[PDB]
Amino acid sequence: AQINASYQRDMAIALPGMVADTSKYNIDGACVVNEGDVLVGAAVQVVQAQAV
Amino acid sequence: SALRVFPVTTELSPTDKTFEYMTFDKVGTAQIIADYTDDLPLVDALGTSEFGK
Repeated sequence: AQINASYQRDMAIALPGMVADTSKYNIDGACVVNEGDVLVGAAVQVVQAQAV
Repeated sequence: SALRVFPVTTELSPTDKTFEYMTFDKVGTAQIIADYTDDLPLVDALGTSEFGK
C-alpha cells in the first residue's frame, strides 16, 4: 500500500531580551522612560535619579 | 479648686515611687513600580519616654 512517515522539528533557543538562566539576577522596576522608545533587547542610560 | 478643675486618675498603687509614659513615631515612603521588580522601599519606627515621682 503506502509507507507511513514521521518527521521532527526542534524549537528555537531564545528570543531577544529574554532572561537566559536562573542564576543570580536583579531587575530594577522603579524606572521611567524619560524620552522616546526603548527596544527590548538593548541597553539604556540613566539621565537623572530623583532625590526624594 | 484644684481637683475640681483638673482630672483625677487612679493608676498608681500606694507603694509605687515613680511612673513613666512613652510616645512613638514612624517613617516611610512608596513608589510606582513595574511587573518584575526587586526594588521596594522600607519603613521603621522610634520611641521616647518621660518620668515622674
